[PDB]
Amino acid sequence: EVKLEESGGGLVKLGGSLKLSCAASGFTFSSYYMSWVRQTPEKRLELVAAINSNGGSTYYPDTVKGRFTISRDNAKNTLYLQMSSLKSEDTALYYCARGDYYGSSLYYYAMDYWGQGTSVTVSSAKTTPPSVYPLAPGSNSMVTLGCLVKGYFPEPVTVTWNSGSLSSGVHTFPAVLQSDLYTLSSSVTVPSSTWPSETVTCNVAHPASSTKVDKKIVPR
Amino acid sequence: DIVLNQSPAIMSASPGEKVTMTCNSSSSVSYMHWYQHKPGSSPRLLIYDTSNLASGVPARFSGSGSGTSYSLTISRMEAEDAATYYCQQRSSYPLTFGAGTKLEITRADAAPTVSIFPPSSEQLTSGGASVVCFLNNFYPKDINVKWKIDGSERQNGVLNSWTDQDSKDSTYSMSSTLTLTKDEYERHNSYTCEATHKTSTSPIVKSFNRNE
Ligand SMILES: N[C@@H](Cc1cc(I)c(Oc2cc(I)c(O)c(I)c2)c(I)c1)C(=O)O
Repeated sequence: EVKLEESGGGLVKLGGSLKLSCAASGFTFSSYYMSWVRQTPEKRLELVAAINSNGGSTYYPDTVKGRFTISRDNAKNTLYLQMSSLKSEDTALYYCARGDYYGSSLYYYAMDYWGQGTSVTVSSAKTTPPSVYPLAPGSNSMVTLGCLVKGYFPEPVTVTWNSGSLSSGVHTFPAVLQSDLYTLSSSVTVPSSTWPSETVTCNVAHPASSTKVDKKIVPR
Repeated sequence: DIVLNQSPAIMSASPGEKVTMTCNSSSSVSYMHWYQHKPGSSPRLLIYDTSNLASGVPARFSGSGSGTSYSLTISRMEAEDAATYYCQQRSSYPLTFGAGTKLEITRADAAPTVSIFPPSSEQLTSGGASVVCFLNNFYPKDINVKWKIDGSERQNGVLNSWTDQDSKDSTYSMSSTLTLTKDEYERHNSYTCEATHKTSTSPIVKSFNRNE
């Protein structure tokens, strides 16, 4: 069972630095080429760094050369990426990925296993907690309610309904960035027999500001 | 960085249907890999060196190509084949990826359920006013929303967002938020969300009156 598990992502200002780690298990780490690949917000995939079996050779595209340093400790079965002089366009999800077996006799330059990724945001925008607003109708056997999670930074937030008890009938929409702040909404549809006769509450969390809000949806 | 151009950017197929997508290169490359990527998981090596299936990959997948044009084919689509597919060239450094072909599932056309919401008292208290419209569980993905205040369309200050295709019923949903000043909000009465879609001859209209 191959496992790659990244850590270290976070929010950093323009020109800042971050150090990413990837813990490898399930295989002979020291026998494989390893790489870092990133998924951009527009879902492009970009190689950012590769390293051979020992720490001897490394490769960087010109876009990060001189800014990023990839290393590895084969004792600790650990891959590292030191990211410096960071730029807005380094914002991405960073995957740790395994390349060729050292003695393959035929290198493919393919990534046969990828970690789940660690998330990096490079921006100078100010971290801001969300305002959480209840969405109730003005005035069907079902009723749709909502929460508007507005004016926060950075991503992500999480939204649940009735502490996770309402799972079906929920749509949490991807946040939209405008002028250095994100807005996100979430809808929940429930039987009209359950609201307003019973309580419907959206539970919003924004780790990056340590904010957690429980907003009941009050009729009228 | 060799540029790879995947087509189509997005496509949909019914289960059972044959699917082909292409990766065309601005330069010659000697081999091409393909990767499968689904929301909720990380990319999966699908084909390596143009036409070899990676471990675990079903024989409905095949790859071909040479020179400047390469393709991926599913002989008979399964629902679990919904994903974004990326090609990667391995003939020049840096290794580069195409932008992805998002493969969606075709289902029956479904009209949206439309709901409109006034600003909260919480938000008005702070000096702003957002009106929200949800357009839920529709198919196909293309849809248009129009905001009208007192009968006149507003196009600026509108943020829209679509969900990914639903894993259970294969529909889409979309949310639209029109943000105003409280002062402009309190100066108008009629607020309307208007939706046009393949499934309506005229727009679906939801509205509220600030005086009610
Ligand atoms: N002159 C050197 C240049 C080079 C070194 C590395 I280190 C590298 O990074 C990888 C990434 C993967 I993924 C692999 O499977 C392998 I093998 C190497 C790449 I791209 C190019 C050469 O031509 O080898």
